[PDB]
Amino acid sequence: NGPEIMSKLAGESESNLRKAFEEAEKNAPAIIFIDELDAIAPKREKTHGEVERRIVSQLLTLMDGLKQRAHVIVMAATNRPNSIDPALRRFGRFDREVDIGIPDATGRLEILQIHTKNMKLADDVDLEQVANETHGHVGADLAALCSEAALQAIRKKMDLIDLEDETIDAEVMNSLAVTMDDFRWALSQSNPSALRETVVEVPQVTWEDIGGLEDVKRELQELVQYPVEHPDKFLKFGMTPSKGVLFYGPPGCGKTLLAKAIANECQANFISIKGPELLTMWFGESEANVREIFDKARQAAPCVLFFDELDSIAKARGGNIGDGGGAADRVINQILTEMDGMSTKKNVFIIGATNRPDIIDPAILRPGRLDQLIYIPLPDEKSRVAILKANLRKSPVAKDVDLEFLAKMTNGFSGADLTEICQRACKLAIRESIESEIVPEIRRDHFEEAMRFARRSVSDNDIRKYEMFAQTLQ
Amino acid sequence: PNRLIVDEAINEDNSVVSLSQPKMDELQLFRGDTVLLKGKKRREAVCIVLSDDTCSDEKIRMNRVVRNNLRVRLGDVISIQPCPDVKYGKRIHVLPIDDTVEGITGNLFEVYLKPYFLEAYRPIRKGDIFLVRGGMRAVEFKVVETDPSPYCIVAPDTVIHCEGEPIKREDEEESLNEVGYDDIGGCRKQLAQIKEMVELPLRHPALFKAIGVKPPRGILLYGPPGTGKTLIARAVANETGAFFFLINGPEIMSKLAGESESNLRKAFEEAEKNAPAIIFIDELDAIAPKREKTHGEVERRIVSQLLTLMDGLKQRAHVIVMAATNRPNSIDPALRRFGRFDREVDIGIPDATGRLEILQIHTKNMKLADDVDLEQVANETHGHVGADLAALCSEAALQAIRKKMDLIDLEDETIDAEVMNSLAVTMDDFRWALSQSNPSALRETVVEVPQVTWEDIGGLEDVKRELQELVQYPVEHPDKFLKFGMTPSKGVLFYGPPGCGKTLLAKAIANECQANFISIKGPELLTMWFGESEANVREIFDKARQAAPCVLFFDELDSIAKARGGNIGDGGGAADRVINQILTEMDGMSTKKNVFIIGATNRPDIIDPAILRPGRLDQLIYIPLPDEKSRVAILKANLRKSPVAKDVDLEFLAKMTNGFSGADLTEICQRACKLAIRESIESEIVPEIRRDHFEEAMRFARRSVSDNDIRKYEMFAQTLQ
Amino acid sequence: TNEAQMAAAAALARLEQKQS
Ligand SMILES: Nc1ncnc2c1ncn2[C@@H]1O[C@H](COP(=O)(O)OP(=O)(O)O)[C@@H](O)[C@H]1O
Ligand SMILES: Nc1ncnc2c1ncn2[C@@H]1O[C@H](COP(=O)(O)OP(=O)(O)O)[C@@H](O)[C@H]1O
Ligand SMILES: Nc1ncnc2c1ncn2[C@@H]1O[C@H](COP(=O)(O)OP(=O)(O)O)[C@@H](O)[C@H]1O
Repeated sequence: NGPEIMSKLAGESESNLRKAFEEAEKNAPAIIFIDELDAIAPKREKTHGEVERRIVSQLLTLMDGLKQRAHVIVMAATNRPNSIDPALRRFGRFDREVDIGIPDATGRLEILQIHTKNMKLADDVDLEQVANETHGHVGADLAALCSEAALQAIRKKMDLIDLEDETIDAEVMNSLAVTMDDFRWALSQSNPSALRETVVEVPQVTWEDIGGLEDVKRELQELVQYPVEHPDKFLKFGMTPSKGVLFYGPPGCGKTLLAKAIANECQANFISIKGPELLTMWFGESEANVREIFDKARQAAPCVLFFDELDSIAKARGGNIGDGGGAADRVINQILTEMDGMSTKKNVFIIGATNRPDIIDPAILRPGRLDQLIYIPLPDEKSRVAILKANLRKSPVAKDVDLEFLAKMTNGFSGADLTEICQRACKLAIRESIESEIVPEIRRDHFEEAMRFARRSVSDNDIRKYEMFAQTLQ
Repeated sequence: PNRLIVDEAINEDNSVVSLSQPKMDELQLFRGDTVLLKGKKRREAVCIVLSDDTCSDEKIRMNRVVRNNLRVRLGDVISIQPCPDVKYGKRIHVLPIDDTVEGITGNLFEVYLKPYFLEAYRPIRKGDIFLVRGGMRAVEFKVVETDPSPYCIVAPDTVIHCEGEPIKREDEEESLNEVGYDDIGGCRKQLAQIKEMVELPLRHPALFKAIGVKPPRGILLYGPPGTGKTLIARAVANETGAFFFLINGPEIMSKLAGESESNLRKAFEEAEKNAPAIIFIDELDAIAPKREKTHGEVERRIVSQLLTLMDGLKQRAHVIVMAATNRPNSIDPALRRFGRFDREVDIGIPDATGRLEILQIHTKNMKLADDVDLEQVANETHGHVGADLAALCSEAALQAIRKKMDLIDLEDETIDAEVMNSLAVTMDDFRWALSQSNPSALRETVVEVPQVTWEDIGGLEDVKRELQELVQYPVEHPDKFLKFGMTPSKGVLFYGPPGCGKTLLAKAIANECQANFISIKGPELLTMWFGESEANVREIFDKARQAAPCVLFFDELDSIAKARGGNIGDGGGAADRVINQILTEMDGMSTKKNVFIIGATNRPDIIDPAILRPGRLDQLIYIPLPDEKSRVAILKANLRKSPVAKDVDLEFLAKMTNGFSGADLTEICQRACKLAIRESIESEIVPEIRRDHFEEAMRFARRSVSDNDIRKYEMFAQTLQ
Repeated sequence: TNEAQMAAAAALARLEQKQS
């Protein structure tokens, strides 16, 4: 490990590193694991000392010596593949690499089940509920969560019976069960170590969650699935697959769900980039992070890379007024650069979303980039009913609720606004049920009341702009 | 049988322990009966049992005086039995311990022991050690001879002797003036979390060896200087008995290459030899600063040396390393990875209750006059930490000493006990100290559970209920939210005229929920904008995550727009560095952490609309100027603290103050009270506030919200439907 | 017994006068 080598004085770190490789050969076949590699061999530009640069050279020669040290494989761990001396990545040495990342909801459940194999669980314990709530956790944190839940159970019972001795009677441990309140307690006290890391996983959004837009669903299938389901037909007819699509139209109509749903059907890793992240890179002059985002998309392939709020910077710059310049900036330029260098056969599909196409750098829409543009209008009569049914799919709803009547009233509402109505009607049912204990379902009266407080978020002034632009593109 | 777990007591008395009633019934003892406690090494103590609503069934609550005599520590278990045959004593002999009789002479019996035993009716046992406080000194005594045995109650008519040299403390007992948990005032919740992490690995190591669980091996405490970070680390070692090793960054860093590593490594090796042990490294950011922030070989290597020493704790049995820093982000991030320092506790700044607790702790030995009010001081000492509150106690004592004692005593090291006990500290002495002291942590944000309740808010009946639905229901009735697929809101924004109770609303819901309240004000968002230091937003939200359940209140959300020109500004948009980081943290915050965000503004027309999208502050509540019935309610509420004459017409006042905000109605009530007080003072050179005082107050009070502003606020609220 | 109840009355009075 880094600290063990770097903590040594000049001359000691080099000898100790060499000995480790000699022992691996003497005991071959052998595996050497170097943890915190970036602590011993950081990117060269980050170190100027003679001793730090010398120990890097010592590692490079020992790695090359593996051509003689038969049957010795050296593995190393770092936080970022680009934080280490690039020389290590030359043919041989550390040319092969594996992206471990973080577990998804399924992986988190598996980890919790593994670290509870020896644990006595009460009948109320449900590790799936924990895995779904433990957002941002990594295996180290899930193991801590299980341990903390066990420690709470230990304090409650083991001290209660005053079992103070050198050994524990197995019968006492046999009856020591950890309850769901002890896992939830551990969750409330714990704190995810990877909460702000990029989360890359196959989404759980399906097409049944998106009301309306039947033609857009089919279009995404042709854009994303067909190029890999029928590659011989694309070659046969000389087709050039599209690398991405831009969604435009009124906000709150499903632009994000559309990108997630196609990623789910294709079982592809979904990467979500939001406006605030694009703005952070622009404001901090750290557009180099865009290349890392695209590099992750390549590593995660097949994947769907979704750039939301492409207009966030154009708006921040003033949008309609701003300065006298153009739409180009540090971040969008790096995005275009990586797009142009993206290989068609890497199975990376890029989806964008904007709410103001008139301020998006038109360069991004040229052939080879986001050449496809899909308009997402306000849902129509049949779509709004489908949206209401989807939002109410997880709740009991009374038979007196007329979703078709309500959809007819909400003529100017977006899908996001129909959700607010559903949540308002639910909210009323929540209070009514709670009050009855101081009710079994959402009643028509709850929707009729909610309808009088909800309003359309997108006015007719914005819809006319969206429709005229959609008409301009034919 | 009759076994109880030893824990801390609320009742500080040297002869009182507390049990929960179910154990009093099984032990067949009643409130007020005398019991015997059997500890370790054939040691016993006699005490009276009372009861309360805080002791658990399996625990016995006792103070340090009883635990010291029993040679037991927190987390141990003792045996309890009743002894109803206890009678009064006849003759006892009690002598002080030399460890405390230093710098003092005179008749210590008349000063300490006689007030302590006279009409006190305390049960004692031969060999009992107890502490008597007074005269700004704490003196402990031992019972060396009694006629009855092995215990008796000392009645006012018994004979007590005290003749002979002070007794040297024995090696089997600890001094009662040593640092313990009872010396720590505020941040008691943090101490509880640390106890859960540390007490069991050290007190019962057999359970961790036998059970497949891993103990913590490193706890990082952070907060401003003077809050008790070093006090907690030492108090824990003293209570558990673990050997305490002290390390500090500046000393180790001052050493040359090879010397700093040897000194740091040695301390770890010594802890293993003396295990169980606790290693406390102060100024962690000084001994192990971020490697990417330094250039020297020594700084890079010493970080690597600490990192590998921390990993070595898997082999060093029963060694826990604690550390203190000012900020969790001022240390090399490797220290905070799984293992090493994988636990952290936010000590912060003591709250209003803790500040009083600290003042009470540091006055235990002080003789206070009847006019001294430490709660009033605790309310005025905003921004003060334990180091400053202790300074106030010492400075107030010095004012009493220079007025009286320095006119009595000589320039020597010894003072008669009677002179010390004759000295009392008055409110003028604490007031002087308060004006001289300057808070050492006034700039940092203070997080605490507020004392504001719903009864403090006049009007807005529907808004008070709304906050209960937004904040309480999602956790009080989670099965209903799941049943109907409800998604709780993450926050709400208040808008409207100033001075209508927006601050009380956010605090009142935090109060009833028993949740921490984090107050972020405009100047904080302005500083981050102008200093290009928006990273501080992440620390604010991170505190909310660690302080949960909590309510995170962002006031003056319009201050960000003002920083860039507000009403005019440049040609750009509403997005900027500060608001973008705020929005990012909001999106990354889950309702599963029981954190609710409340915003407020007096200029909603210039708030970045992004913050009002679903997932952010999607709920909008309008807080208008109070109406006719609410203004009366506000006036009545503010007058709950003082008698009100029958001639006071609160409805008439409310009818006149048509354009007044709640803040302006408060000034009227407070001014009328001050006018009544003025008349009361003059009458001695009155018992209630008279109509004349309210009518006079009306001549000076004015509305803070103009008619032009009222129309602007109403038109905006109407536009939102 | 009665001497213990008198000890309790004295200890309780001390605690209540100081804590209240
Ligand atoms: N067609 C639709 N079907 C179902 N729900 C929808 C639809 N359109 C919008 N919604 C609801 O509106 C919310 C916002 O949608 P989203 O696409 O995230 O907005 P945006 O992409 O503009 O940020 C979603 O959570 C979803 O519940
Ligand atoms: N939370 C606290 N509760 C009680 N006393 C405190 C607290 N914090 C500090 N003090 C007091 O203030 C002083 C702090 O001094 P010290 O122990 O050197 O701490 P520091 O690490 O801040 O220098 C001590 O007299 C201590 O008793
Ligand atoms: N509705 C109300 N009921 C009672 N007191 C109020 C009310 N509104 C304001 N006050 C008084 O006015 C003072 C200022 O309130 P605050 O909400 O802090 O105003 P600001 O808008 O300046 O933050 C408070 O200390 C409170 O005592």
